[PDB]
Amino acid sequence: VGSVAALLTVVFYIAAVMATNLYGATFPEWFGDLSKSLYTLFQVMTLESWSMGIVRPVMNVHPNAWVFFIPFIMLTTFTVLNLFIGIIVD
Amino acid sequence: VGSVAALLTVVFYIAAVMATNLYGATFPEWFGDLSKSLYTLFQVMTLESWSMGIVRPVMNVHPNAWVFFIPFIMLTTFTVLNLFIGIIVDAM
Amino acid sequence: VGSVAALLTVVFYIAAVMATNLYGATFPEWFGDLSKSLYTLFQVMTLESWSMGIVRPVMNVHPNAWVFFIPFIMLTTFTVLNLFIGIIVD
Amino acid sequence: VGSVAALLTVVFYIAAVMATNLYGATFPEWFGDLSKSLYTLFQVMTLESWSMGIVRPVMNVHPNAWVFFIPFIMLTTFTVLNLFIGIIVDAM
Ligand code: NA
Ligand code: NA
Repeated sequence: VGSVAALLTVVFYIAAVMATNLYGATFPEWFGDLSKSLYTLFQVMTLESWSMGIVRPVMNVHPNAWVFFIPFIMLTTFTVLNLFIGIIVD
Repeated sequence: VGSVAALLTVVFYIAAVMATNLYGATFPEWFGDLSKSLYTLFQVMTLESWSMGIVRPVMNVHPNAWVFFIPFIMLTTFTVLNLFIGIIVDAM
Repeated sequence: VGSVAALLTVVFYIAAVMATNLYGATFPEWFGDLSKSLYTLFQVMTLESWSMGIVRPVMNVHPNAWVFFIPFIMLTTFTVLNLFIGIIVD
Repeated sequence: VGSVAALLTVVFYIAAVMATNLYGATFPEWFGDLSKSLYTLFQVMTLESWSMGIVRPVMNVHPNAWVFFIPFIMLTTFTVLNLFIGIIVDAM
């Protein structure tokens, strides 16, 4: 549980630095700075408007952006599910 | 299960009083009164339009509002998941 | 599993008859007929746009409509979760 | 776990070929090619905007499209849930 929760903040800082870098100058509202990018990656993590709201407009500028966003989900939405199950078991 | 379900209504009254207070006069549609604030915090709890719909417009007036909304989710969306698992366990 | 799956179709016919009746003439796009009402109650069941999309516009005409929609969710989104767990166990 | 993960990519190729075929010429933005159709079926799989965003506009042209989209969900959103549970079990 402890080793998993730490890995999640590490993955969330590496993606939040990257999302600010790649889609910063192009999408300043959602990917302006690290904090802006953290808040928006979390929105994508809870699945809220992930595709139609953020993931789709970004592809219209950066067509390959799905390589960033789809794997992040297949990871973060698995991790959190595994982490929460770990809490109940322990 | 009983001790958890009661804690959920307590957390939902403390946040519903707070959400009406902080974002009331500024966002009367979603945070006008306790009932309005209860219904909207629940929308945030089920994750439905949470960010793009409510959480984002509120930050454009109250930039720190994320300190209220992100923790509420990391709590209420964990509690309900743990509560529902508790029901199934206390049956088998 | 069998006794639960049958209860779900029964609850989905009683609500689909009711939703067509209450919010029919007022909201014909989403609650016109039984089938229209079934499809829309399912959208509410998967939580997709449930509040901002359907539940909110309906309250602006029928203020108490939340008494119909919130309990339906606390039931159908629990039932399906319990049913799917039952399949994996059996 | 291995036999389930392979079945998921097989179901996702059979639907992605079909979605491109049926709703291609009519909905080129979301169902233009196999890749476009894969990405959009996945959006439907995670439930994100599934109904109000994609499933509803498509029915206004193809009224029976719900026969394609509702079963896909009752399958893919069950499979992934069962697959993820299989991973946790094959670890403890
Ligand atoms: Na969701
Ligand atoms: Na959503």
